Amino acid sequence: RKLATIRTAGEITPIAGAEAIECCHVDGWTCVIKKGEFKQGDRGVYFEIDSFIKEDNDRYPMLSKQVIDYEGQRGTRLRTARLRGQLSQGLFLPMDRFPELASNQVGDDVTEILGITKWEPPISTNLSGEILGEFPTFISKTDQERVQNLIPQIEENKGQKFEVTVMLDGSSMTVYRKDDHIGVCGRNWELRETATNAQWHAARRNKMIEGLQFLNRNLALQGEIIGESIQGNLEKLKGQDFYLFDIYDIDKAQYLTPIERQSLVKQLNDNGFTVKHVPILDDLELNHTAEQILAMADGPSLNKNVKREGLVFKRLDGKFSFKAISNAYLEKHKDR
Ligand SMILES: Nc1ncnc2c1ncn2[C@@H]1O[C@H](COP(=O)(O)O)[C@@H](O)[C@H]1O
Ligand SMILES: [Mn+2]
Repeated sequence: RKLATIRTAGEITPIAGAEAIECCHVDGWTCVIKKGEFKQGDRGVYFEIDSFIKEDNDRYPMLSKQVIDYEGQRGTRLRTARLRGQLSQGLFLPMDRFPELASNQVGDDVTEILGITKWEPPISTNLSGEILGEFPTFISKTDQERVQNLIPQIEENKGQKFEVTVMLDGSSMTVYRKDDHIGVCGRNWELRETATNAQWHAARRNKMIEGLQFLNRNLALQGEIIGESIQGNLEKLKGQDFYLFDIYDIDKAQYLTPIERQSLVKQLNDNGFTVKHVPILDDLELNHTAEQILAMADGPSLNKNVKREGLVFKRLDGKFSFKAISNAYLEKHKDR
């Protein structure tokens, strides 16, 4: 959701050597615009990277040349770009190119009204199993808002403390117990156990079904399956494996705090259910701009010889979380 939102032109700074364009700051994003398209304070529809914008030469002539066939529809995937050393992310169009939003307000999500959908990398061949049912409605999914979209929330949380973990580039995976049922899920579906299903294999490998059966509580262990043939196997692992990053308390419909999650992992491991965790870095006391957070995102991954996709920050009360994706990672890996 909110691929296209009405946002406010922030600081507008010139681009040396290029006089037809200039650099516009939209929340935490930097977005290249045609010169004089906006002034600071102007409103416009901002389209985030990963938006897919169906072909339309009169509304989106600036995307005419990057049109591709994507799930049977012709349009443009909005990706990170660096053109003359200037980072550029997203599309920012003045409001008067959208006469049907004339009465909308700043901050409105105009995604459906504009027909924007989301581009996604092809999901891994062996992570597409047999579906057993919907993703359980009593378990939260694992979406993380971007630090770029959280400027006022980054300031209100000044002084709060955050668990910092490495963001692993795999697939979201959930293993849960609710009363007399234990299932294994992908990002969007609960799956059937088969000999080839990867999620089920990684859950049997670390005995985490037996772990939830030992703990006797309604919990969802949420983590990332990574490894061979999963999103290009950044970490160069052999085989595939699950790395926990969250535990959802189903009965209380809230996530466990980081210390609760580490205590629960401790008791699992200690009882012979060794479930690995995404790498944990130093707790961070928040006193930063989004630019500063974004600058932290680059670094070593689980495999400390590769550059990580980014970092995830989870407040110590478990009630506020976000991710910061490394823009170097986005400029190196075009399928992200
Ligand atoms: N350390 C982490 N904490 C939270 N989520 C993570 C972590 N590492 C990887 N992820 C994945 O990153 C996703 C965040 O959104 P996305 O940018 O759509 O991949 C989550 O849904 C998880 O699948
Ligand atoms: Mn991901």
